[PDB]
Amino acid sequence: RSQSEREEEWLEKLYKKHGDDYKKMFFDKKLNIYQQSEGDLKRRLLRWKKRNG
Amino acid sequence: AIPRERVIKAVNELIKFTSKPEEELKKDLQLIVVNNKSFTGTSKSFKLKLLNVKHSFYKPWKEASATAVKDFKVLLILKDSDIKKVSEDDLFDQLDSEGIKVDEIICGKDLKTVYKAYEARNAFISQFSLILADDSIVTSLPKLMGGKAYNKVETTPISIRTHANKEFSLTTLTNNIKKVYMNQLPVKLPRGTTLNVHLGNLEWLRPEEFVDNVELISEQLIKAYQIRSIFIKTNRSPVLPLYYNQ
Amino acid sequence: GYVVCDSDKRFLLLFSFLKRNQKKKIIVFLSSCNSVKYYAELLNYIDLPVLELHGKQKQQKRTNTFFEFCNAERGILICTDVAARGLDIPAVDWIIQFDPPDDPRDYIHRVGRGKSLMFLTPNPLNEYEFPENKIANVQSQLEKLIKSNYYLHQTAKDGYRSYLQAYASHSLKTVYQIDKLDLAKVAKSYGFPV
Amino acid sequence: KFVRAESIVAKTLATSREKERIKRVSILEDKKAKNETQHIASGKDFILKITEGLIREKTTYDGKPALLFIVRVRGPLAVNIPNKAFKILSLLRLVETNTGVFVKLTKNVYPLLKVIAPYVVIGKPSLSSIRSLIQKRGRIIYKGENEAEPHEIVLNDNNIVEEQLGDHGIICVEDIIHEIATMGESFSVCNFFLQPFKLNREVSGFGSLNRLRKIKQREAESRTRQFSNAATAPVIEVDIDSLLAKLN
Amino acid sequence: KVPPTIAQFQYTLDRNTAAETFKLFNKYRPETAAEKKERLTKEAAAVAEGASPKPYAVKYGLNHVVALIENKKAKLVLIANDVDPIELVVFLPALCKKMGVPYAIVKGKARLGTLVNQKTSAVAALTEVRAEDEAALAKLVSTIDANFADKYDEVKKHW
Amino acid sequence: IDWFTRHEEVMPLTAVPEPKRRFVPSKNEAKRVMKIVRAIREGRIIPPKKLKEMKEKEKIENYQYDLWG
Amino acid sequence: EYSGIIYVSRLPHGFHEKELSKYFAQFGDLKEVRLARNKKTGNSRHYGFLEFVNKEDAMIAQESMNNYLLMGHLLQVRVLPKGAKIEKLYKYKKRKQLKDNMKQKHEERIKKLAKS
RNA sequence: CCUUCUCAAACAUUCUGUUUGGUAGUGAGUGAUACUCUUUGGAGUUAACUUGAAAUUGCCUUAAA
Repeated sequence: RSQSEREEEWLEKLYKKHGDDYKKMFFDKKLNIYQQSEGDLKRRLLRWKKRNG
Repeated sequence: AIPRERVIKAVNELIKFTSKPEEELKKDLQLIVVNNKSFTGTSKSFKLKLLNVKHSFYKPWKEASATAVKDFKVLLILKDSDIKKVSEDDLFDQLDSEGIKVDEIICGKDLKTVYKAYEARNAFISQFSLILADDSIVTSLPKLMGGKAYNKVETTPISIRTHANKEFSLTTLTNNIKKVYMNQLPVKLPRGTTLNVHLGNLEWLRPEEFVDNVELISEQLIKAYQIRSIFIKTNRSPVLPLYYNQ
Repeated sequence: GYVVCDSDKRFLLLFSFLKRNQKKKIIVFLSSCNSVKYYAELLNYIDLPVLELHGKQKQQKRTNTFFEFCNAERGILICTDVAARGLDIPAVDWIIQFDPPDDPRDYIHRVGRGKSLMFLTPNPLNEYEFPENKIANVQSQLEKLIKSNYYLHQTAKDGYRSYLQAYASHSLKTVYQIDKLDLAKVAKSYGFPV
Repeated sequence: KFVRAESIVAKTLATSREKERIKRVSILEDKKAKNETQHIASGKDFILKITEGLIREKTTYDGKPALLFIVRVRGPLAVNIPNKAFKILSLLRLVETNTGVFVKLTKNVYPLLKVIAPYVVIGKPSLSSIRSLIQKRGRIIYKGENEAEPHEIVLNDNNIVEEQLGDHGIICVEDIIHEIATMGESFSVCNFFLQPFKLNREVSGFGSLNRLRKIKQREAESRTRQFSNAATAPVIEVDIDSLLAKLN
Repeated sequence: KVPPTIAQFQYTLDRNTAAETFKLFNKYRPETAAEKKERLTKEAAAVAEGASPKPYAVKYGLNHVVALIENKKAKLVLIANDVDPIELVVFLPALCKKMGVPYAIVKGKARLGTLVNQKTSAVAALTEVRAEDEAALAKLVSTIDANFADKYDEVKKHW
Repeated sequence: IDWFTRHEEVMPLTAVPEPKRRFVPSKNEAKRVMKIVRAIREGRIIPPKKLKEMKEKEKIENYQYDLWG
Repeated sequence: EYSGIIYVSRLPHGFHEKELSKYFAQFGDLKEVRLARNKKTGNSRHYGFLEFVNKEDAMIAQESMNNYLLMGHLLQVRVLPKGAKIEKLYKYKKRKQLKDNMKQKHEERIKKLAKS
């Protein structure tokens, strides 16, 4: 089970902007539109870091 | 030209008068009152004479507004062409490089539809302190932003050149906003004979620098205007005769 | 000793007294450990560098970060009545208690080691004045902000649900549920009191 | 019939813009003509053209005499015209909506042209649009049988052209078009000879399509005509040629 | 003879106030089926190749409105008088009076339908508003409370 | 006699938490777009800008064909 | 009881005696109307008095315009008690010898820093 | 149920500077010592603040029916 094209490209935007600051990442408004928790974003980034860098 | 030493004896004796055992404005507001044989007597202008100043009192005003209660905020009024063109991120990228910061840019539209209520307009305007306005619409504003907003010297807008010979460019505004911010001081022009120059924050203006600001103003007033009498005044002190023309 | 204020602008006055006083080691005392999640989360998001102490976090997480205040010079922490009990720092000047305390009797005894004022609508030292038109107009900023994030909306909610429970679970005959809920919601800035 | 209170204020406040609007223009071109520039807005003549992406080529105006055809429009909403605009529109006899006239643009004509700008639309026409206007609409106020002149009726003939004007070389209706397209000396006499041009209105009806086509076209006026309300407002020119296809 | 909670209707909002109510309400149309569909195809054509805030509209379901009053989220509530089962809406003016949400009985059910992309609506409410129309909305609230509520305080009585 | 309603209400009649679905921009329309993305990925649907281009080539070519021979 | 003079208040900006006289002519014959204006600049303080000649006709108007929403803000209107006539709302519109004293005044002023 | 002066000039250009001109207000109310003026009549002025757009009287036609 992989992730979608938009999801991957959206995660690229978050990683390049903040890095690994999940608190800043979920208090962000422009990139993290759907106000997901720290646990949601980091889990999806872990899956992203497996397929990519 | 005025002597430097009377101004030093003017400012530091007011440092005495301010060092005594509303208070946000009475202690803090260095102002200087200028008189004329009839300033602009027959026409009710609203321009702001942007007096060239060597050393800013706005980067000073930037800090102490964080320590005091009211936030110093900067407005830009634009026409329709530019707001659709330019964001705050482009402003922030080329003004935080100094460290000045446009909080809100406001269209000419927004003054008449989403702040058209007198209550909300007074709520919107009275927050801000540096009101800047692009030249195409500067001349339309007292219908828009009300007459109450022109009673102050903060809230009255400043015309600022944003067009690079008939066409707008961001480069034109970016160095011009710095020009008004750090180098310029407003003063209005009543059709009376009395005029004050609210010079600024008495917590700032290290008073050797303050005399540099006062004397430089007196250059740009005596050359541009006939004048009668000049007075420095912390807010309702005894008035101090600095200069005496005849 | 105290400052008389209505429930609308109780929080709005507090934000004024913090911004005007930004050099001194000052302490607020609030009731709920749930509540000082809320007032900490606003002030870092309306940008005052505050500190936060409450029961809902770990021990050395609480301790080592409380340790940062004790060696500091400037800033401010927000803590509960309970977690700060027994651990007064002599390096402090303002103890403002927002709430009626846990024990009102034994509260005066814990002063004398630190200047005090409280906040009360109907409910030694003197009061202070307050010029009423000086409070910060951030309630326009906050009402947009309480609607936009949902985390800040949730923590506003728990900061309200837990505020009034503790207000009912108190000792005194004076401090018993007379207060109108139209205005305590405005201390946490709602349109409707949840 | 009864008047709602909404009306009389809206009419008040709109005309008391126009009472304020032309006052400023009447002060300005006074100071432009009398040449007392110490405090003016602008120091020259402006004519802007609006055509098609919706181009706005603002121009100057030299002294070169040009030919303008002006159509009466019915704008704006609640505006009883003041005394100063009753006159110009009566001296151009444009008191009926959807009625046109050719005039010449001089530097005597241009300052009065800023008066009536919100009430009409102006512009430079083409020779086809000059010609196809006249040979398709044309009124001649001339004597009837014996008594009743004011039957304005029709440019039927070329010998009625011989009758009234005649001696100025005015021999046929095509020769009139020479006197209008080219600035001739007897241009004003033949301009006084063809008094209106009763253009039709575009929408011209109520109905199914007609309600919709009215709404769809009414907003099109709001783009192709802007009301400047400025002291040195430009005079706005539209293409007459595309307009006359809508009006002939 | 009519029992007072029936014929609390028919004593409806007058000519000018109703006109001004629709002057406000017609600004806040829900996006129609055609308009919504074309917008999403615009979104499909754009987002597939290469942000928006919450848009305000009127709220128009009976269940949705009876939720919103007592939530409390409703500010103005319009109520049609002509309803096939009258008992569907008889409690609703009392609910608004109890929760303190400003209400107005409007005349004509199809009149509500026009502003809402439906045939009939029986009830319509405006929960939230754009900032420019906020002062106008609150003025209409006072206008309706002066005309409707204060004139007909005795509407709970008299058969 | 409007007896109970004279005492005007204060808190809402429920206490239900309000979900995150009433804040971050909505899934439903976001799901619906993704489907219309899917269909144009499969090409079942043309974008509206090319449909004008389908109507630009069409509808000018009217009455422009032989009918007798 | 109620009298003839009316208290039309809360008037929209741009609504003067003429339109006050014109619109309230529609109810019947009207006695006399003013509108209270600022003296310094000729603009309105948004409350004005008029009188009908028929005391019947007055409370016709009050029962028709007491909360009548009119381009921004509803007119509040009042019949008045007996007597209490319309009074005084005037129609206002937008309406080296020296060097001796200044030499005196420049030297007089220096005493003030010595005063404080 | 109207919707409000969205830039002119001059010189010099770096891909924009310098200079000049252009803005006649919702109302009410509070209020900090100074400035001028003429003449005791008050006039023009100079900080600041409040406020639901608040208020109880200063001597043209097709936007037709």
